[PDB]
Amino acid sequence: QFSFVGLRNTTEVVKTTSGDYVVMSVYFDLSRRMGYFTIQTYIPCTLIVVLSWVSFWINKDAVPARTSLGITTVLTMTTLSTIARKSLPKVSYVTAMDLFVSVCFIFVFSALVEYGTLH
Amino acid sequence: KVAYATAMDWFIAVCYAFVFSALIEFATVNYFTKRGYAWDGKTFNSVSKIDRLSRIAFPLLFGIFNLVYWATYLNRE
Ligand SMILES: CCCCCCCC/C=C/CCCCCCCC(=O)O[C@@H](COC(=O)CCCCCCCCCCCCCCC)COP(=O)([O-])OCC[N+](C)(C)C
Ligand SMILES: CCCCCCCC(=O)OC[C@H](COP(=O)(O)O[C@@H]1[C@H](O)[C@H](O)[C@@H](OP(=O)(O)O)[C@H](OP(=O)(O)O)[C@H]1O)OC(=O)CCCCCCC
Ligand SMILES: *[C@@H]1O[C@H](CO)[C@@H](O[C@@H]2O[C@H](CO)[C@@H](O[C@@H]3O[C@H](CO)[C@@H](O)[C@H](O)[C@@H]3O)[C@H](O)[C@H]2NC(C)=O)[C@H](O)[C@H]1NC(C)=O
Ligand SMILES: CCCCCCCCCCCC
Ligand SMILES: CCCCCCCCCCCC
Ligand SMILES: CCCCCCCC
Ligand SMILES: CCCCCCCC
Ligand SMILES: CCCCCCCC
Ligand SMILES: CCCCCCCC
Ligand SMILES: CCCCCCCC
Ligand SMILES: CCCCCCCC
Repeated sequence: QFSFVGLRNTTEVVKTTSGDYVVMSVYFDLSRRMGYFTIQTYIPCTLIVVLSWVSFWINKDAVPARTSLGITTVLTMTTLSTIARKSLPKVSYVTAMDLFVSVCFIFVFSALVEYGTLH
Repeated sequence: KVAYATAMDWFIAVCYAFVFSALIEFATVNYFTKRGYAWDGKTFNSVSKIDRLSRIAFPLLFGIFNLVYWATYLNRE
């Protein structure tokens, strides 16, 4: 996942109930790489957003075709969001991947609502 | 997890390009689909030159890709 950037050492006297203890700590600095996450999460979400986009070029008269494309897009977007969040731990705050999937939700849902108001 | 794309990823990506291009091709045909009603046994929509050409272009190009991919990877030292 990460790349080892470097190491750094510290030596500090921590105070606790049993006494004062000298603690020596090694910080390894790790920087994440997103290539697997791009081919894993970001690329599929961009491709499904393009799938939402292609609905506009489909003729408006094709009600089942438009509706089917929109529903398949938004529902598989929900599934992709679920698996992407499964990759993460159980933490209560929105992350950058969560922001991207939320924006993708907005796009696909907006395309479906665009055909809803167009019809 | 790995910071690189395996050969499986390349084959999957090319197949993804093929299916996405099939969708794009249908959208291209749909742009020129002037009439909604189909042929009845008054004009009727002739089969698109896009479709007629794609029926050969897609499988043939996909087979050429299969040849290139399998020849490249199977014989590697
Ligand atoms: C999983 C497999 C599924 C099995 C399915 C079972 C089927 C088995 C195969 C069935 C044979 C397919 C032809 C049957 C149709 C005959 C009529 C026709 O429509 O032909 C059309 C030509 O378009 C084609 O025929 C292209 C068909 C695929 C060939 C593409 C090359 C790649 C080969 C793949 C290898 C990979 C590449 C390897 C390269 C290294 C012409 O249209 P038309 O309107 O008829 O034209 C007017 C009439 N006329 C022709 C009389 C003038
Ligand atoms: C990505 C952006 C898109 C770029 C793709 C660009 C590809 C592209 O979109 O071109 C389509 C165009 C017309 O193709 P297509 O058959 O679909 O459209 C026909 C065309 O409009 C005729 O002029 C129409 O007759 P008319 O005069 O109105 O009376 C006819 O109507 P009808 O008689 O049936 O009733 C229409 O069906 O050119 C080609 O012939 C195929 C080129 C090779 C395509 C091979 C591509 C693999
Ligand atoms: C890992 O920990 C060690 C020890 O805490 C760090 O080495 C220490 O670094 C300091 C500052 O660079 C050194 O002090 C300086 O020494 C030079 C050379 O004698 C002198 O010219 C300066 O005026 C200053 O006194 C200290 O000597 C050095 N420790 C030893 C035993 O030599 C080290 O930097 C840590 N590694 C990291 C942070 O990556
Ligand atoms: C999940 C792996 C997908 C990698 C990217 C595929 C790109 C091909 C589709 C777009 C071309 C039309
Ligand atoms: C008919 C156009 C198909 C485009 C999808 C395939 C993309 C890769 C090119 C072929 C590699 C040998
Ligand atoms: C790496 C995911 C974003 C790719 C850019 C797509 C812009 C349409
Ligand atoms: C995806 C770009 C092709 C559509 C632009 C031409 C239609 C007016
Ligand atoms: C309440 C879901 C969206 C409804 C939009 C329909 C078109 C105005
Ligand atoms: C993804 C859209 C492909 C182009 C459709 C319109 C034809 C120029
Ligand atoms: C369409 C069938 C392809 C067979 C390739 C031969 C090697 C398995
Ligand atoms: C139809 C072409 C399939 C290729 C089979 C693998 C060749 C080594």
